[PDB]
Amino acid sequence: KPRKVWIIYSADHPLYVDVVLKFAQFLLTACGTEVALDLLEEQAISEAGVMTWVGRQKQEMVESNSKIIVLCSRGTRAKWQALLGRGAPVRLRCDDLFTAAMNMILPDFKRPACFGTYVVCYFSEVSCDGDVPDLFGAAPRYPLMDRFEEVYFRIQDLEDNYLRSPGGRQLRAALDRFRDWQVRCPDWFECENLY
Repeated sequence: KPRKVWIIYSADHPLYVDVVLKFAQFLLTACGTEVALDLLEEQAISEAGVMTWVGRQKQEMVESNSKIIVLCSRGTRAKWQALLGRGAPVRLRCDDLFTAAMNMILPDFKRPACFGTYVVCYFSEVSCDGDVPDLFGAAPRYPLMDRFEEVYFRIQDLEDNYLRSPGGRQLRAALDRFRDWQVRCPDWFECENLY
């Protein structure tokens, strides 16, 4: 049985969604890791609840000793602030499973035994440390891809080089493309936010 993983993220813009999908594919084609990703299960999410689906993903990871990757970004920051009632609610065009997933995993962060399940990341090219919700507090943060090595170790239970691995250049092209856009359109996030 290959390593399985659940990716949690905020769908901030079609370009960042593509970054996320390319990462998922990199994990599969470069690391032989199976990924639970909401993009890939729209039907299941449709029929079962969104809460039912999120609850089902977490359950499968924890009981199989598999990791939950938290991908942090501009949207995870804003959605967390909203959850805290210290920022307006967010209504993103691409949406909200990140908020649902945050509700689901929340209690785990008063449980030290549960921290090793979570792998807290953000892509340094398009996102920043300040994007990580303080819910994760003292959990290690991995700037990707600078520190993907460490994330790999955790996914594998152990103890720009990825560009030559299958799917690495595609992920990097996706990163570059979103980055250039944030430069071209600095208010990209605010444009994604409806009402």
